[PDB]
Amino acid sequence: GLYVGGFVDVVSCPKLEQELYLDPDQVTDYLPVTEPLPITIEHLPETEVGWTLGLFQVSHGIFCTGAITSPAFLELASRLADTSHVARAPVKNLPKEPLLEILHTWLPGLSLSSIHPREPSGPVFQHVSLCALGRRRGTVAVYGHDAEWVVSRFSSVSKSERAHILQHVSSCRLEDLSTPNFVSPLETL
Amino acid sequence: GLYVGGFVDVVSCPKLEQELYLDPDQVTDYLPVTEPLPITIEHLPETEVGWTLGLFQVSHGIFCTGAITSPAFLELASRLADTSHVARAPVKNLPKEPLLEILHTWLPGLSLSSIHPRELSQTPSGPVFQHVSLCALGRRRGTVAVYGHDAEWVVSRFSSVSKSERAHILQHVSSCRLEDLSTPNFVSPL
Ligand SMILES: O=C(O)c1ccc(NC(=O)c2cccc(CC3CCCCC3)n2)c(Cc2ccccc2)c1
Ligand SMILES: O=C(O)c1ccc(NC(=O)c2cccc(CC3CCCCC3)n2)c(Cc2ccccc2)c1
Ligand SMILES: O=C(O)c1ccc(NC(=O)c2cccc(CC3CCCCC3)n2)c(Cc2ccccc2)c1
Repeated sequence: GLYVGGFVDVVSCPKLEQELYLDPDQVTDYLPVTEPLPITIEHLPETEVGWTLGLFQVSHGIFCTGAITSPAFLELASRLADTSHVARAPVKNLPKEPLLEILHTWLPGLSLSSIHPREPSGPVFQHVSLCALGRRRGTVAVYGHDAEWVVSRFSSVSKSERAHILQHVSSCRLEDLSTPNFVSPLETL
Repeated sequence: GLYVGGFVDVVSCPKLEQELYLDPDQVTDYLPVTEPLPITIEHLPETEVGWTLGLFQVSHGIFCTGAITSPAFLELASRLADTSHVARAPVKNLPKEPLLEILHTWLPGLSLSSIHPRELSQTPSGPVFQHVSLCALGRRRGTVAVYGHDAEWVVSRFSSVSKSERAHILQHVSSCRLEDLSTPNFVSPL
């Protein structure tokens, strides 16, 4: 599996309107989230590729760490990263070993799905999506083979927030995570 | 009104464990096919977006011309060509006719589904071919599909197709009225 990490934008789905982007301080009463959330592609359930490990209140927002564990997703992503002229076209410029950069390129964002502000049961949070159709602010998704390397790609996480996050991630045995229910996005039509 | 044209790869059990790419000489004797076969995406039934209008043996391979007719698909692809940064990212900037370019880029492969060579050396019982798929992945032999509003323009993009073969192919293409064909089964996710 892979690790993913980054700040998230917090998004709710209205009836009528398309997308509502919350201020993260609107949901910080509900952090830390240590219960695993499904990680999906672009809010398509049926595309679970893994599981969050922790979301934490850090400096200006909400930092997520996750594991990407779906073998069908990983195999499909690797095939595309290696062989698809189209997946490869927008990257200047590719190592070989291109998977981590192809993921970062096409799934650059993390969206934390939350119930609307107006609410008071149900969980607050539903899933985290790797997002391509989202905003170019608020979130940058970094994919890597260990969590230390991932958390290293960020400048605004303090020494103690970093230690806190890694300690927590070190306690998660990946093989204890349940199978994600994944089908290709194209199979959902 | 979209035409698609290209050389195909021929595949049996596509995207399944028993998948095998066939040399085009192996199915030579079952061409031409002018009956329409469904055109789907990535061998997914329920993604029919049009109908083939001929599969021909030519000098340099098996040439397929098709019509993309699904109004849901065409309307969705056109909208996305005009509005989706994702759809546009891997295409040259500011193309005229973004639909054509987006298709030509994202669905470059034409894959002709075949029965297994097992059944081919002993006179097949039923249809040798099932469908043609527009493919994102797995083009080998197998040129980049051209999409256009005009069938002559489409075929004439391949200099590997001679003038005579072009006439032969187009003879059956304009021989088809695009609207006596059934509506393909594609439904828009949007
Ligand atoms: O079901 C299939 O056979 C199939 C084949 C190709 C593609 N993608 C493409 O042709 C394609 C081309 C360029 C860029 C991308 C998206 C990313 C590339 C690989 C890392 C994860 C997503 N997909 C997809 C969609 C898809 C698969 C995986 C993640 C998201 C979407 C599905
Ligand atoms: O709403 C959804 O759940 C969804 C999921 C996946 C994809 N595409 C893909 O994963 C994908 C991957 C490789 C190639 C394509 C073909 C698309 C054709 C039209 C412009 C965009 C490229 N789609 C699409 C776009 C789409 C799919 C099929 C026909 C039209 C539009 C929609
Ligand atoms: O509602 C819209 O305005 C809109 C804009 C763009 C796209 N996708 C595309 O333009 C598009 C083009 C090619 C391939 C894909 C699928 C991949 C999804 C995730 C990685 C990158 C591409 N989508 C979609 C379809 C969609 C696809 C996937 C998940 C949800 C919705 C809808």
